Amino acid sequence: HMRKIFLACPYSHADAEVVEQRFRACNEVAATIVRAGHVVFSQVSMSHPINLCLAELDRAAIGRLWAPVDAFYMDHLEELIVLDLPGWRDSAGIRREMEFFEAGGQRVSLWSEVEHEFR
Repeated sequence: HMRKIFLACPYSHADAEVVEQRFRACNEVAATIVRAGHVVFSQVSMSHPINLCLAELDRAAIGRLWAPVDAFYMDHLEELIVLDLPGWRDSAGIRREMEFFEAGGQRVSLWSEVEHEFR
C-alpha cells in the first residue's frame, strides 16, 4: 500500500517570510510522507527553489507557467493531501487541485485530518 500523493500547500503571499515559512512547513510534511515510504509530489518543495530563479516574473505569471506542469503531476498521482496552513482556503493552486481530484473520484484530505496515517 504505497500511496502516490500530490501534496498541495498555500504558497503566494505578499510577505516573502510567509512564503518561506510555508515552504519549510511543506518540506517537513513531505519528509514525513517520504519516510513513511510513499511517493509524493510536494509542489511547493520543488517549485519554490525554482521560482527564486524566475524573479523577473510576477506572482500571477508564475502561477500560469506552473499550471500545465502541475497538471502532469495531478494526472499521474492517486490522491491529494492539502497541507492546511493559514491561507489554504484562499489559495488558487489548492482550489483547483481539490476540484480536479474530487471530480475524478480520487481521495482528497487535509493534513490536519490524516497526519496520523503517517505516524
